Amino acid sequence: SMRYTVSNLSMQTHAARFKTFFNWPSSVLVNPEQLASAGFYYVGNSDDVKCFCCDGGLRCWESGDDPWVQHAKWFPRCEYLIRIKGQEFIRQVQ
Amino acid sequence: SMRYTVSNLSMQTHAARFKTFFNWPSSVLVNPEQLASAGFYYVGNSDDVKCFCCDGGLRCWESGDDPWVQHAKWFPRCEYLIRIKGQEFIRQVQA
Ligand SMILES: [Zn+2]
Ligand SMILES: [Zn+2]
Repeated sequence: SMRYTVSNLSMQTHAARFKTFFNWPSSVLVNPEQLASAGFYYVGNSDDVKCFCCDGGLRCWESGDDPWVQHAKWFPRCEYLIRIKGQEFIRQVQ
Repeated sequence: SMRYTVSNLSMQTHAARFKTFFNWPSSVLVNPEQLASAGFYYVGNSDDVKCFCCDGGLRCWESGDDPWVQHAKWFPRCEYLIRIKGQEFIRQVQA
């Protein structure tokens, strides 16, 4: 067996993730560009997103929700979140 | 936002983990019995499994893979692994 850190290899790029928000509702008010930058792609319902790396799923996004802060709130061990924001950032949010 | 994906905390029992392997691919030649015993549950994607305790992810399972040995190979600090098999076993595998 091999260790893996990335659940969805097909969603590793920003463009691949951002494309999934083509049919995302304008009533949500969290920006799909920022969601995509934070590792998330749209998977169903009104606003379900998953992280391509940790495979964590978040929904019921509130206006003013910060995609990176939510990622660190719920999924602090995510290796993508660590690579971009660093463990200091995560420790701060936790 | 709210999490909706499954938590490692729901996978603490052998039975709950075993249950996840209902659709485990026939082509993957490692038995769900030994996987569940070793702390792993199936995440529904391909042959990806995760440990309920250390959250380690393993894929690409090969014929004859011993899940306990693989757990010790890749995640030697896992507290579940330590509790069941011991550090003597883990050290043995690591060298
Ligand atoms: Zn993540
Ligand atoms: Zn483990």
